[PDB]
Amino acid sequence: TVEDFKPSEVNQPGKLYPQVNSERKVRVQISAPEAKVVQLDLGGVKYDLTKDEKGVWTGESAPQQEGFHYYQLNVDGAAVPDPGTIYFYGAGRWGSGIEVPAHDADFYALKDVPHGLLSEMNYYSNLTKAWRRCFVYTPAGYGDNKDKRYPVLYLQHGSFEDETGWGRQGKTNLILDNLIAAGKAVPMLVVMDNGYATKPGEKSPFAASIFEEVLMNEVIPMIDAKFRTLSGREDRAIAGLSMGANQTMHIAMNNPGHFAYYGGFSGTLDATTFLNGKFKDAKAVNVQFKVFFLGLGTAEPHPFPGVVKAFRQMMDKQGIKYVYYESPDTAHEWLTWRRALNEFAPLLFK
Amino acid sequence: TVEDFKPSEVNQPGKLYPQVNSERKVRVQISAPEAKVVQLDLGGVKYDLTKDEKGVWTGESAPQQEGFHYYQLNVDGAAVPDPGTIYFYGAGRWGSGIEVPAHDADFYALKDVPHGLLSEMNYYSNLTKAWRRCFVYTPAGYGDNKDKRYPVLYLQHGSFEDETGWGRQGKTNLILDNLIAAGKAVPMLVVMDNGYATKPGEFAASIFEEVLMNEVIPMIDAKFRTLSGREDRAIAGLSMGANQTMHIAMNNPGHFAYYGGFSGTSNYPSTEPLDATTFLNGKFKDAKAVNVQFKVFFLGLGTAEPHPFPGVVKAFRQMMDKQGIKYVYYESPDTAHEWLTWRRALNEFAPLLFK
Ligand SMILES: [Cl-]
Repeated sequence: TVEDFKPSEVNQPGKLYPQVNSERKVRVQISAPEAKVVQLDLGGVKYDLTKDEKGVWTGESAPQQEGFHYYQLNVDGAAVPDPGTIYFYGAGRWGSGIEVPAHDADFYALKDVPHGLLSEMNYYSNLTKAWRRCFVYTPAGYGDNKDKRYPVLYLQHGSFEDETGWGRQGKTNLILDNLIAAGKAVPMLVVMDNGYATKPGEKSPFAASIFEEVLMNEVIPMIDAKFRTLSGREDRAIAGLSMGANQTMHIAMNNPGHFAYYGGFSGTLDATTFLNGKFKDAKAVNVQFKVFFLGLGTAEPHPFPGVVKAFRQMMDKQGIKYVYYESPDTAHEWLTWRRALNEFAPLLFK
Repeated sequence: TVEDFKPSEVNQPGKLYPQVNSERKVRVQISAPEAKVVQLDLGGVKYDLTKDEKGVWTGESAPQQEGFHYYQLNVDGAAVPDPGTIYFYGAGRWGSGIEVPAHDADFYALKDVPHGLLSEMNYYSNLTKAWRRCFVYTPAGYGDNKDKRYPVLYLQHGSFEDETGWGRQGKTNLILDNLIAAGKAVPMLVVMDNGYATKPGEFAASIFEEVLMNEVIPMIDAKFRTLSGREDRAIAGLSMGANQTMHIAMNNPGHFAYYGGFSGTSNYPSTEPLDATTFLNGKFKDAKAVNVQFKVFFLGLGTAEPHPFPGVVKAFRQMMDKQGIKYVYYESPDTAHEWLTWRRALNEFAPLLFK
């Protein structure tokens, strides 16, 4: 392995490991002097670490794709976070992640530009009878012209993630900070809620979702009431990744009077029956949407490329306009969706 | 042991352990089929868990004091977070914490009241030549009242913590939400920064005072609708932060009219008598001037804090009493040098500000 390893940007303050080298290999290190086996569990592959005389374990992965990857350590059967990194919510857990620098990483860099606030908002939902929480990005100049109003993008995570995903893993505030400062995107709010919403009684993962109801009756009215927003349909966009792409498509198509932009990133056909035949009327769709956007990673596994393919095929045959973007050499992971957002946001509200 | 155990409120979604019973015992569980020894390190005590036939380890602590406690697991030598909990920054790491329900926990509860925003703010410091981050609480009515302006509390964490502490394990936004809604505290901003600040390229000397006075406060007063007079600005901290903010307050009497010291004063770690003439550059020499400077001077302490914190505060208080300098004193019953003590101190301190 090439020895130009450096601490990742995900490291806890003062922690030297994990590290990444120019081969995009990840090196982890942990002290466990009584352990029999210690492993790095990354990219669906287990790597055995090697123990030195002092009982310190060190090892490296094979080369990783650029960007962000969840991982964990295995210590004699214990699946645990790496004490070396900050933690992220995904795969149904708070756990470790590693950042492997990308060639285009500058578009989500922390730059010397005006930075918008990222705000936590707690609210009670009468529909779910539970406490909820969303995060809201306001652009840097939001506090300048106090008569000015802004459009809003509602941006949703995937399965087994939560409302913190887009803001942390997804670097949404930095992407928009940069796009806005560069004059590529209109100043906008971004609202990130939790796509899990069920009726009071139900805890089952196959229970019916009422996220559409929550977004339309509790979230959006609250945002438009509490922030200086433009609340017309041409001022409101919706998008999501994976499960969230499907959710937000459903919401957009069911509420044509309230969204004029849709973005489906790596979502998971007879236009007469599909989605209650909402794609039947090709003219109605093209009229609703100023922007209908589809995103995919070139390295995504089955079934995501197939899903997007069949969808485009239906679109093409129906004469429904859409924009399509492919993230090179990324899979069903966060860099794909960082890039999708970076390509999608500049199309909005123009 | 009373089998009263229920999932803690710090558990990750869908995780059954850790759990707490009515004895305030903490039960943890983790699967480690090949492990030889798994331990719970909590309250300064290591408890050996027991392994069952499915490779799963379970064990429980002694009764804990009420409130929030940092902890970790040990797995065959590896000091690791508990996969069962969300994580907190403290003790120099992101790691586990347990919440043992307090009898008065209602005051930091998530209640059906108007809720203010907690905002992340990133900024570059030319004094430290580094990127920094603070968190800002704005009151629930901040947006509704576009012409209204608000006073500001600057609130600092302890050693080996950071700008997220007061907001997360400190529950600052909920405490203020509740106090403000209850009409007990004036609607205010709370600004939570990182007490660590050093010169570029530098146990190094702190320049946090310079960063706070010359970069943060001007930034906040420039970006938010604040009242920016000394009588509209308060400062306070816990442990190390109590020390730092005392230094800052006494050096900058023309910018602060309120100080709060939670489990810490600047004579730390000494428990010996103070000389007002020389202590802290004689800033407490003129008792009359100090009494005029401060509308509120607040000291907090847990009744179960370890040596030397009680002795440190006692010596400071005796200095104060002798000088005839007034102060408010609050004791948190049955808590030590930990976050519930400081939650309670904020709850008592905040209602005294800007009145
Ligand atoms: Cl962080």
